[PDB]
Amino acid sequence: KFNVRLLTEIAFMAALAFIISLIPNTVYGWIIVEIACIPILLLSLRRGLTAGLVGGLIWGILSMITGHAYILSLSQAFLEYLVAPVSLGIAGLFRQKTAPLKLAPVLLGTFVAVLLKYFFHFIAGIIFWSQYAWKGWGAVAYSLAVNGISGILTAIAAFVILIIFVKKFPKLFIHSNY
Ligand SMILES: CCCCCCCCCO[C@@H]1O[C@H](CO)[C@@H](O)[C@H](O)[C@H]1O
Ligand SMILES: CCCCCCCCCO[C@@H]1O[C@H](CO)[C@@H](O)[C@H](O)[C@H]1O
Ligand SMILES: CCCCCCCCCO[C@@H]1O[C@H](CO)[C@@H](O)[C@H](O)[C@H]1O
Ligand SMILES: Cc1ncc(Cc2csc(C=O)c2C)c(N)n1
Repeated sequence: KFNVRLLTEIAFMAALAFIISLIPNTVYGWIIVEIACIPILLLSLRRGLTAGLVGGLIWGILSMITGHAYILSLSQAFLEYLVAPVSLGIAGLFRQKTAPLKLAPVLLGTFVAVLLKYFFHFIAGIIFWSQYAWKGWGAVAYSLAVNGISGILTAIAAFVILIIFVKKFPKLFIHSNY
């Protein structure tokens, strides 16, 4: 019914995030453009918070069980491959249920959710990845740069794609019965 439709959409966007995560996205070392965020963001914005959290969760789990996650420790895996991708669901708080679709909430929702995801990577960068800190850099400054810049680039890409979607396919962002 409504729920079968909702569950299928969650599953498809999680599998799509995963499939897109296979596209090489490295800019320089762990500075990356995470375009794989976008189907979770779209899902969160169309179907709301809970749907998005769960899509994030399923994507994280696929990353791990398929071997495509970089795992250093249990707690680090939990932080970066469960919490971080789930955290994209916060975009669901900016869902629009009624037309016309406004651009500003799409962009606010995306910004806040990518920010929150890369805030957890930033925290992880400090805790788990400091042995890789560039010559002359403190851990915090190194994680801030790497994850600050990845966050920004990820949001740029998420904005380019979702802006195109808002202008050419606005109904993607408004769930409709019927
Ligand atoms: C499924 C819900 C949450 C549980 C997540 C389970 C995924 C655990 C996967 O572990 C990792 O798998 C890699 C190869 O599979 C190994 O190379 C790696 O050493 C190991 O750490
Ligand atoms: C609720 C589950 C959260 C995700 C599950 C994570 C399981 C992956 C655990 O990987 C292993 O953890 C050890 C540290 O404890 C590392 O020494 C080891 O290298 C690593 O391979
Ligand atoms: C030192 C040679 C390596 C490159 C030199 C320029 C980049 C060095 C990073 O500077 C950063 O500036 C902050 C205060 O200035 C510190 O809090 C931070 O820990 C530090 O890492
Ligand atoms: C310095 C630093 N290097 C690597 C990672 C790990 C990482 C960055 S983005 C991302 C998306 O999955 C992961 C696993 C980190 N947090 N900080």
